[PDB]
Amino acid sequence: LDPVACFLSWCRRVGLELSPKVAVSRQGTVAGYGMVARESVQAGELLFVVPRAALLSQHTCSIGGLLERERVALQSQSGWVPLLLALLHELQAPASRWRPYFALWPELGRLEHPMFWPEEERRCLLQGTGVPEAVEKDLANIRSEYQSIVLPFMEAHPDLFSLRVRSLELYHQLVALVMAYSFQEPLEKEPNSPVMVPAADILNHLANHNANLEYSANCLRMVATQPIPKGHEIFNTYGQMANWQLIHMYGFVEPYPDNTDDTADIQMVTVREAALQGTKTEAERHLVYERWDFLCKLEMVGEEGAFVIGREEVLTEEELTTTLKVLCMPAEEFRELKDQKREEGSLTITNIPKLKASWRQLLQNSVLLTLQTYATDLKTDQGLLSNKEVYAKLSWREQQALQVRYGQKMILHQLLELTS
Ligand SMILES: C[S@@+](CC[C@H](N)C(=O)[O-])C[C@H]1O[C@@H](n2cnc3c(N)ncnc32)[C@H](O)[C@@H]1O
Repeated sequence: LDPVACFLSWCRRVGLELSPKVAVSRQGTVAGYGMVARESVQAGELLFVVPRAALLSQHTCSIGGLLERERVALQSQSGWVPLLLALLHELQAPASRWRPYFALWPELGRLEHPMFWPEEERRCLLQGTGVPEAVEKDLANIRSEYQSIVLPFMEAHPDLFSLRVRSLELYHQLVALVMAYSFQEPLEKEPNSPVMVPAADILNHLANHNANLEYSANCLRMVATQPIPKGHEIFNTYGQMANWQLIHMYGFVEPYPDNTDDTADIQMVTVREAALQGTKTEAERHLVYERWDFLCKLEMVGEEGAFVIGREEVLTEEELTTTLKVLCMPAEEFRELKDQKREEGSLTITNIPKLKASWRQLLQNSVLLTLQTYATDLKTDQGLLSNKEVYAKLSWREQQALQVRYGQKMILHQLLELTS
Protein backbone atom coordinates (compact mmCIF):
# COMPACT_ATOMS: atom_id res chain seq x y z
CA LEU A 1 0.00 0.00 0.00
CA ASP A 2 2.38 2.64 1.30
CA PRO A 3 5.33 0.27 1.03
CA VAL A 4 4.42 -0.54 -2.58
CA ALA A 5 4.32 3.13 -3.68
CA CYS A 6 7.60 3.72 -1.88
CA PHE A 7 9.09 0.73 -3.66
CA LEU A 8 7.96 2.04 -7.04
CA SER A 9 9.54 5.46 -6.34
CA TRP A 10 12.74 3.63 -5.47
CA CYS A 11 12.46 1.77 -8.76
CA ARG A 12 12.39 5.10 -10.58
CA ARG A 13 15.36 6.28 -8.54
CA VAL A 14 17.56 3.29 -9.43
CA GLY A 15 16.48 2.88 -13.08
CA LEU A 16 14.32 -0.23 -12.61
CA GLU A 17 11.73 0.11 -15.37
CA LEU A 18 8.35 -1.61 -15.12
CA SER A 19 5.99 -2.02 -18.06
CA PRO A 20 2.72 -0.07 -17.65
CA LYS A 21 0.96 -3.37 -18.34
CA VAL A 22 2.09 -4.88 -15.00
CA ALA A 23 1.12 -4.12 -11.43
CA VAL A 24 2.57 -5.09 -8.06
CA SER A 25 -0.33 -6.43 -6.01
CA ARG A 26 -1.52 -8.29 -2.95
CA GLN A 27 -5.02 -8.95 -4.30
CA GLY A 28 -5.87 -12.25 -6.00
CA THR A 29 -2.32 -13.62 -5.90
CA VAL A 30 -1.44 -17.19 -4.95
CA ALA A 31 0.72 -15.75 -2.15
CA GLY A 32 1.71 -12.45 -0.53
CA TYR A 33 2.90 -9.98 -3.17
CA GLY A 34 2.77 -10.92 -6.82
CA MET A 35 2.54 -9.21 -10.18
CA VAL A 36 -0.64 -9.09 -12.24
CA ALA A 37 -1.41 -8.03 -15.82
CA ARG A 38 -3.23 -4.66 -15.98
CA GLU A 39 -3.71 -5.32 -19.69
CA SER A 40 -3.32 -8.42 -21.84
CA VAL A 41 0.32 -9.18 -22.52
CA GLN A 42 1.73 -11.03 -25.51
CA ALA A 43 4.38 -13.72 -25.60
CA GLY A 44 7.87 -12.28 -26.02
CA GLU A 45 6.85 -8.98 -24.44
CA LEU A 46 9.26 -7.19 -22.10
CA LEU A 47 7.70 -7.03 -18.61
CA PHE A 48 10.46 -5.18 -16.78
CA VAL A 49 14.16 -4.35 -16.72
CA VAL A 50 16.49 -4.37 -13.72
CA PRO A 51 19.84 -2.55 -14.11
CA ARG A 52 22.71 -4.62 -12.78
CA ALA A 53 23.64 -1.75 -10.47
CA ALA A 54 20.37 -2.25 -8.58
CA LEU A 55 21.05 -5.89 -7.67
CA LEU A 56 21.99 -6.51 -4.04
CA SER A 57 25.02 -8.77 -3.77
CA GLN A 58 28.34 -9.14 -2.02
CA HIS A 59 29.70 -6.88 -4.79
CA THR A 60 27.19 -4.00 -4.80
CA CYS A 61 26.72 -3.74 -1.03
CA SER A 62 28.54 -1.04 0.96
CA ILE A 63 31.16 -3.45 2.36
CA GLY A 64 31.85 -5.23 -0.90
CA GLY A 65 35.51 -4.25 -0.66
CA LEU A 66 36.02 -5.88 2.74
CA LEU A 67 34.08 -8.99 1.71
CA GLU A 68 36.06 -9.53 -1.46
CA ARG A 69 39.38 -9.07 0.34
CA GLU A 70 38.46 -11.75 2.87
CA ARG A 71 36.96 -14.21 0.38
CA VAL A 72 39.10 -17.17 1.46
CA ALA A 73 38.19 -16.91 5.13
CA LEU A 74 34.53 -16.66 4.14
CA GLN A 75 34.34 -19.91 2.21
CA SER A 76 31.76 -22.55 3.08
CA GLN A 77 29.85 -25.44 1.52
CA SER A 78 27.03 -23.18 0.32
CA GLY A 79 29.19 -20.28 -0.79
CA TRP A 80 26.55 -17.97 0.64
CA VAL A 81 28.37 -16.37 3.55
CA PRO A 82 29.42 -13.20 1.75
CA LEU A 83 25.87 -12.54 0.50
CA LEU A 84 24.57 -13.25 3.99
CA LEU A 85 27.10 -10.81 5.47
CA ALA A 86 26.13 -8.29 2.81
CA LEU A 87 22.49 -8.70 3.87
CA LEU A 88 23.24 -8.52 7.60
CA HIS A 89 25.17 -5.28 7.04
CA GLU A 90 22.60 -3.54 4.83
CA LEU A 91 19.86 -4.50 7.28
CA GLN A 92 21.51 -2.59 10.12
CA ALA A 93 22.86 0.29 8.02
CA PRO A 94 21.10 3.65 8.62
CA ALA A 95 21.57 4.76 5.00
CA SER A 96 21.28 1.47 3.13
CA ARG A 97 20.54 2.11 -0.53
CA TRP A 98 18.00 -0.74 -0.53
CA ARG A 99 15.64 0.16 2.31
CA PRO A 100 12.53 0.48 0.13
CA TYR A 101 13.36 -2.94 -1.32
CA PHE A 102 13.60 -4.58 2.13
CA ALA A 103 10.21 -3.10 3.01
CA LEU A 104 8.52 -5.64 0.73
CA TRP A 105 10.27 -8.66 2.28
CA PRO A 106 8.02 -11.10 4.11
CA GLU A 107 7.79 -11.15 7.89
CA LEU A 108 10.90 -13.16 8.80
CA GLY A 109 9.21 -14.78 11.80
CA ARG A 110 6.56 -16.34 9.58
CA LEU A 111 8.59 -18.22 6.95
CA GLU A 112 7.05 -21.59 6.07
CA HIS A 113 10.22 -23.63 5.42
CA PRO A 114 10.28 -27.09 7.08
CA MET A 115 13.63 -26.08 8.60
CA PHE A 116 11.42 -24.08 10.97
CA TRP A 117 9.15 -27.02 11.92
CA PRO A 118 9.79 -29.04 15.07
CA GLU A 119 12.16 -31.87 14.15
CA GLU A 120 9.57 -34.52 15.07
CA GLU A 121 6.94 -33.08 12.77
CA ARG A 122 9.48 -32.80 9.95
CA ARG A 123 10.68 -36.38 10.36
CA CYS A 124 7.14 -37.67 10.80
CA LEU A 125 5.35 -35.97 7.90
CA LEU A 126 8.20 -36.00 5.39
CA GLN A 127 9.89 -39.35 5.95
CA GLY A 128 11.22 -40.78 2.69
CA THR A 129 10.68 -37.55 0.73
CA GLY A 130 14.31 -36.45 0.94
CA VAL A 131 13.35 -33.29 2.88
CA PRO A 132 14.30 -34.33 6.45
CA GLU A 133 17.82 -35.34 5.35
CA ALA A 134 18.30 -32.17 3.31
CA VAL A 135 17.16 -30.01 6.22
CA GLU A 136 19.41 -31.62 8.83
CA LYS A 137 22.32 -31.15 6.42
CA ASP A 138 21.27 -27.47 6.10
CA LEU A 139 21.05 -27.02 9.86
CA ALA A 140 24.46 -28.64 10.41
CA ASN A 141 26.13 -26.35 7.86
CA ILE A 142 24.30 -23.29 9.21
CA ARG A 143 25.57 -24.11 12.68
CA SER A 144 29.25 -24.46 11.79
CA GLU A 145 29.27 -21.37 9.54
CA TYR A 146 27.68 -19.24 12.23
CA GLN A 147 30.02 -20.03 15.11
CA SER A 148 33.24 -20.51 13.16
CA ILE A 149 32.77 -17.90 10.43
CA VAL A 150 29.89 -15.44 10.68
CA LEU A 151 29.69 -14.45 14.32
CA PRO A 152 33.48 -13.95 14.65
CA PHE A 153 33.44 -11.73 11.55
CA MET A 154 30.63 -9.58 12.90
CA GLU A 155 32.49 -9.37 16.22
CA ALA A 156 35.73 -8.51 14.42
CA HIS A 157 33.85 -5.55 12.88
CA PRO A 158 31.43 -4.09 15.48
CA ASP A 159 31.06 -0.89 13.46
CA LEU A 160 29.69 -2.79 10.46
CA PHE A 161 27.37 -5.12 12.37
CA SER A 162 25.31 -3.78 15.25
CA LEU A 163 24.22 -5.96 18.16
CA ARG A 164 20.67 -6.49 16.92
CA VAL A 165 21.96 -8.38 13.85
CA ARG A 166 24.32 -10.67 15.71
CA SER A 167 21.50 -13.19 16.10
CA LEU A 168 21.37 -16.93 15.35
CA GLU A 169 17.63 -16.66 14.87
CA LEU A 170 18.06 -13.89 12.30
CA TYR A 171 20.85 -15.84 10.60
CA HIS A 172 18.50 -18.81 10.16
CA GLN A 173 15.82 -16.56 8.69
CA LEU A 174 18.18 -14.93 6.18
CA VAL A 175 19.44 -18.30 4.99
CA ALA A 176 15.82 -19.27 4.33
CA LEU A 177 15.28 -15.93 2.58
CA VAL A 178 18.29 -16.47 0.33
CA MET A 179 17.07 -20.00 -0.44
CA ALA A 180 13.61 -18.69 -1.44
CA TYR A 181 14.36 -15.26 -3.05
CA SER A 182 17.90 -15.18 -4.47
CA PHE A 183 18.90 -15.73 -8.11
CA GLN A 184 21.94 -17.62 -9.37
CA GLU A 185 23.21 -16.50 -12.78
CA PRO A 186 24.36 -19.35 -15.05
CA LEU A 187 28.09 -19.53 -15.76
CA GLU A 188 29.48 -18.85 -19.24
CA LYS A 189 33.51 -23.75 -13.42
CA GLU A 190 33.39 -21.56 -10.31
CA PRO A 191 29.61 -20.96 -9.90
CA ASN A 192 28.24 -17.45 -9.54
CA SER A 193 27.28 -16.41 -6.04
CA PRO A 194 23.54 -15.84 -5.55
CA VAL A 195 22.20 -12.26 -5.69
CA MET A 196 19.02 -10.48 -4.65
CA VAL A 197 17.06 -9.04 -7.59
CA PRO A 198 14.48 -6.36 -6.73
CA ALA A 199 11.14 -6.59 -8.56
CA ALA A 200 11.99 -9.99 -10.05
CA ASP A 201 11.55 -11.45 -6.57
CA ILE A 202 7.95 -10.23 -6.42
CA LEU A 203 6.86 -12.90 -8.91
CA ASN A 204 5.39 -16.17 -7.72
CA HIS A 205 6.15 -19.55 -9.35
CA LEU A 206 4.34 -22.25 -11.32
CA ALA A 207 5.49 -25.27 -13.29
CA ASN A 208 3.15 -23.82 -15.93
CA HIS A 209 4.69 -20.35 -15.87
CA ASN A 210 4.22 -17.39 -18.21
CA ALA A 211 7.35 -15.29 -17.58
CA ASN A 212 11.09 -15.85 -17.30
CA LEU A 213 14.28 -13.92 -16.67
CA GLU A 214 16.99 -13.20 -19.22
CA TYR A 215 20.48 -11.96 -18.38
CA SER A 216 22.26 -9.32 -20.44
CA ALA A 217 25.49 -7.36 -20.18
CA ASN A 218 23.95 -4.38 -18.41
CA CYS A 219 20.63 -5.63 -17.02
CA LEU A 220 18.18 -8.41 -16.21
CA ARG A 221 14.94 -8.55 -18.20
CA MET A 222 11.75 -10.35 -17.18
CA VAL A 223 9.92 -11.41 -20.37
CA ALA A 224 6.54 -13.08 -21.06
CA THR A 225 6.69 -16.65 -22.45
CA GLN A 226 2.96 -17.08 -23.05
CA PRO A 227 0.18 -14.60 -23.61
CA ILE A 228 -1.20 -13.33 -20.30
CA PRO A 229 -4.81 -12.14 -20.16
CA LYS A 230 -5.87 -8.99 -18.33
CA GLY A 231 -6.20 -9.56 -14.59
CA HIS A 232 -4.12 -12.76 -14.55
CA GLU A 233 -1.12 -13.30 -12.26
CA ILE A 234 2.34 -13.27 -13.78
CA PHE A 235 4.35 -16.34 -12.81
CA ASN A 236 8.11 -16.70 -13.09
CA THR A 237 9.85 -20.09 -13.04
CA TYR A 238 12.31 -20.74 -10.22
CA GLY A 239 13.52 -23.81 -12.12
CA GLN A 240 12.26 -27.32 -12.87
CA MET A 241 11.19 -27.75 -9.27
CA ALA A 242 9.74 -30.96 -7.79
CA ASN A 243 7.47 -30.57 -4.77
CA TRP A 244 10.15 -31.79 -2.35
CA GLN A 245 12.48 -28.98 -3.52
CA LEU A 246 9.71 -26.37 -3.47
CA ILE A 247 8.82 -27.16 0.15
CA HIS A 248 12.48 -27.40 1.21
CA MET A 249 13.72 -24.19 -0.46
CA TYR A 250 10.54 -22.07 -0.81
CA GLY A 251 8.13 -23.34 1.82
CA PHE A 252 5.29 -24.15 -0.59
CA VAL A 253 3.98 -26.96 -2.79
CA GLU A 254 1.87 -27.07 -5.93
CA PRO A 255 -1.19 -29.20 -5.36
CA TYR A 256 -1.65 -32.30 -7.55
CA PRO A 257 -1.81 -32.49 -10.51
CA ASP A 258 -0.45 -28.94 -11.09
CA ASN A 259 3.25 -29.67 -10.77
CA THR A 260 4.12 -31.14 -14.15
CA ASP A 261 7.76 -31.02 -13.05
CA ASP A 262 7.29 -33.21 -9.97
CA THR A 263 9.83 -36.01 -9.34
CA ALA A 264 10.61 -39.02 -7.18
CA ASP A 265 14.13 -40.19 -6.21
CA ILE A 266 15.50 -43.72 -6.24
CA GLN A 267 18.79 -43.83 -4.31
CA MET A 268 21.60 -45.22 -6.46
CA VAL A 269 22.63 -47.71 -3.79
CA THR A 270 19.06 -48.94 -3.63
CA VAL A 271 19.46 -50.19 -7.19
CA ARG A 272 22.67 -51.91 -6.06
CA GLU A 273 20.77 -53.48 -3.16
CA ALA A 274 18.12 -54.75 -5.58
CA ALA A 275 20.91 -56.31 -7.66
CA LEU A 276 22.40 -58.07 -4.63
CA GLN A 277 19.02 -59.47 -3.59
CA GLY A 278 18.89 -61.65 -6.69
CA THR A 279 22.32 -63.10 -5.96
CA LYS A 280 22.76 -66.53 -4.37
CA THR A 281 26.53 -67.07 -4.21
CA GLU A 282 29.01 -64.82 -2.41
CA ALA A 283 30.87 -64.93 -5.72
CA GLU A 284 27.80 -63.55 -7.47
CA ARG A 285 27.67 -60.74 -4.90
CA HIS A 286 31.19 -59.59 -5.73
CA LEU A 287 30.63 -59.53 -9.47
CA VAL A 288 27.80 -57.14 -8.61
CA TYR A 289 30.20 -54.90 -6.68
CA GLU A 290 32.58 -55.24 -9.63
CA ARG A 291 29.86 -53.97 -11.94
CA TRP A 292 29.18 -51.18 -9.42
CA ASP A 293 32.77 -49.96 -9.23
CA PHE A 294 32.92 -49.90 -13.00
CA LEU A 295 29.86 -47.63 -12.95
CA CYS A 296 31.48 -45.42 -10.32
CA LYS A 297 34.50 -45.31 -12.61
CA LEU A 298 32.28 -44.10 -15.44
CA GLU A 299 30.88 -41.51 -13.03
CA MET A 300 27.34 -42.80 -13.64
CA VAL A 301 26.71 -43.74 -10.02
CA GLY A 302 27.99 -42.72 -6.62
CA GLU A 303 27.41 -43.94 -3.09
CA GLU A 304 25.37 -40.87 -2.13
CA GLY A 305 23.40 -39.94 -5.27
CA ALA A 306 19.91 -40.64 -6.56
CA PHE A 307 18.33 -41.36 -9.94
CA VAL A 308 15.56 -38.80 -10.58
CA ILE A 309 12.23 -39.93 -12.02
CA GLY A 310 9.80 -37.50 -13.65
CA ARG A 311 6.10 -37.94 -14.36
CA GLU A 312 6.61 -38.72 -18.05
CA GLU A 313 10.35 -39.28 -18.32
CA VAL A 314 13.39 -40.12 -16.21
CA LEU A 315 15.55 -37.02 -15.66
CA THR A 316 18.84 -38.78 -14.82
CA GLU A 317 18.50 -40.59 -18.12
CA GLU A 318 21.97 -41.71 -19.18
CA GLU A 319 22.95 -42.56 -15.61
CA LEU A 320 19.99 -44.92 -15.13
CA THR A 321 20.17 -46.46 -18.60
CA THR A 322 23.89 -47.08 -18.25
CA THR A 323 23.39 -48.59 -14.78
CA LEU A 324 20.65 -50.95 -15.89
CA LYS A 325 22.70 -51.99 -18.93
CA VAL A 326 25.87 -52.70 -16.98
CA LEU A 327 24.09 -54.43 -14.11
CA CYS A 328 22.10 -56.77 -16.38
CA MET A 329 24.67 -57.57 -19.08
CA PRO A 330 26.02 -61.13 -19.46
CA ALA A 331 29.11 -61.74 -17.29
CA GLU A 332 31.04 -62.46 -20.48
CA GLU A 333 30.08 -59.20 -22.22
CA PHE A 334 31.03 -57.38 -19.03
CA ARG A 335 34.55 -58.79 -19.11
CA GLU A 336 35.08 -57.32 -22.58
CA LEU A 337 34.06 -53.90 -21.22
CA LYS A 338 36.26 -53.95 -18.12
CA ASP A 339 38.97 -54.38 -20.77
CA GLN A 340 37.97 -52.72 -24.05
CA LYS A 341 30.84 -43.86 -24.99
CA ARG A 342 27.79 -44.29 -22.72
CA GLU A 343 24.30 -45.68 -23.41
CA GLU A 344 21.96 -43.44 -25.38
CA GLY A 345 18.17 -43.22 -25.47
CA SER A 346 15.19 -41.89 -23.54
CA LEU A 347 13.26 -43.50 -20.68
CA THR A 348 9.63 -42.43 -20.84
CA ILE A 349 6.19 -43.68 -19.85
CA THR A 350 5.98 -45.23 -23.34
CA ASN A 351 9.54 -46.64 -23.58
CA ILE A 352 9.91 -48.33 -20.24
CA PRO A 353 7.67 -51.36 -20.80
CA LYS A 354 9.66 -52.18 -23.96
CA LEU A 355 12.97 -52.44 -22.12
CA LYS A 356 14.55 -55.85 -21.62
CA ALA A 357 12.83 -58.02 -19.01
CA SER A 358 15.96 -58.01 -16.87
CA TRP A 359 16.13 -54.20 -16.83
CA ARG A 360 12.46 -54.02 -15.97
CA GLN A 361 12.86 -56.59 -13.18
CA LEU A 362 15.78 -54.70 -11.67
CA LEU A 363 13.89 -51.40 -11.87
CA GLN A 364 10.77 -53.02 -10.37
CA ASN A 365 12.66 -54.33 -7.34
CA SER A 366 14.41 -51.01 -6.72
CA VAL A 367 11.04 -49.22 -6.77
CA LEU A 368 9.53 -51.61 -4.22
CA LEU A 369 12.51 -50.91 -1.93
CA THR A 370 12.08 -47.15 -2.40
CA LEU A 371 8.36 -47.30 -1.63
CA GLN A 372 9.25 -49.09 1.64
CA THR A 373 11.16 -46.02 2.90
CA TYR A 374 7.90 -44.10 3.38
CA ALA A 375 5.86 -44.43 6.58
CA THR A 376 2.71 -45.53 4.70
CA ASP A 377 1.62 -46.87 1.29
CA LEU A 378 0.04 -44.84 -1.52
CA LYS A 379 -3.48 -46.00 -0.62
CA THR A 380 -3.41 -44.20 2.72
CA ASP A 381 -2.39 -40.89 1.16
CA GLN A 382 -4.81 -41.36 -1.73
CA GLY A 383 -7.56 -41.78 0.87
CA LEU A 384 -6.62 -38.52 2.63
CA LEU A 385 -6.63 -36.70 -0.71
CA SER A 386 -9.72 -38.19 -2.36
CA ASN A 387 -12.03 -37.12 0.46
CA LYS A 388 -11.86 -33.33 0.40
CA GLU A 389 -13.62 -32.93 3.73
CA VAL A 390 -11.00 -35.17 5.35
CA TYR A 391 -8.21 -33.31 3.55
CA ALA A 392 -9.59 -29.95 4.70
CA LYS A 393 -9.25 -31.12 8.35
CA LEU A 394 -5.49 -31.68 8.10
CA SER A 395 -3.32 -28.81 9.35
CA TRP A 396 -1.60 -26.64 6.74
CA ARG A 397 1.75 -28.44 7.24
CA GLU A 398 0.03 -31.83 6.95
CA GLN A 399 -1.59 -30.75 3.70
CA GLN A 400 1.76 -29.60 2.27
CA ALA A 401 3.51 -32.78 3.38
CA LEU A 402 0.75 -34.98 1.98
CA GLN A 403 1.18 -33.31 -1.43
CA VAL A 404 4.92 -34.05 -1.39
CA ARG A 405 4.44 -37.72 -0.43
CA TYR A 406 1.52 -38.21 -2.80
CA GLY A 407 3.32 -36.74 -5.81
CA GLN A 408 6.32 -38.99 -5.18
CA LYS A 409 4.37 -42.23 -4.50
CA MET A 410 2.22 -41.72 -7.60
CA ILE A 411 5.34 -41.49 -9.78
CA LEU A 412 6.85 -44.59 -8.13
CA HIS A 413 3.61 -46.56 -8.50
CA GLN A 414 3.42 -45.57 -12.12
CA LEU A 415 6.93 -46.95 -12.59
CA LEU A 416 5.89 -50.09 -10.72
CA GLU A 417 3.00 -50.62 -13.14
CA LEU A 418 5.27 -49.95 -16.17
CA THR A 419 7.89 -52.49 -15.11
CA SER A 420 5.12 -55.05 -14.52
C1 LIG B 1 10.54 -14.91 -4.78
S1 LIG B 1 9.25 -14.94 -3.50
C2 LIG B 1 7.79 -14.41 -4.45
C3 LIG B 1 7.10 -13.18 -3.83
C4 LIG B 1 6.31 -13.53 -2.57
N1 LIG B 1 4.96 -13.98 -2.89
C5 LIG B 1 6.28 -12.39 -1.55
O1 LIG B 1 5.21 -11.96 -1.12
O2 LIG B 1 7.32 -11.91 -1.10
C6 LIG B 1 9.09 -16.74 -3.30
C7 LIG B 1 8.09 -17.08 -2.20
O3 LIG B 1 6.78 -16.80 -2.67
C8 LIG B 1 5.90 -17.84 -2.28
N2 LIG B 1 5.40 -18.51 -3.50
C9 LIG B 1 5.92 -18.45 -4.75
N3 LIG B 1 5.14 -19.17 -5.58
C10 LIG B 1 4.14 -19.72 -4.86
C11 LIG B 1 3.08 -20.55 -5.19
N4 LIG B 1 2.88 -20.98 -6.44
N5 LIG B 1 2.20 -20.91 -4.19
C12 LIG B 1 2.38 -20.49 -2.89
N6 LIG B 1 3.44 -19.68 -2.57
C13 LIG B 1 4.29 -19.30 -3.55
C14 LIG B 1 6.67 -18.77 -1.38
O4 LIG B 1 6.46 -18.26 -0.08
C15 LIG B 1 8.10 -18.54 -1.80
O5 LIG B 1 8.96 -18.74 -0.72
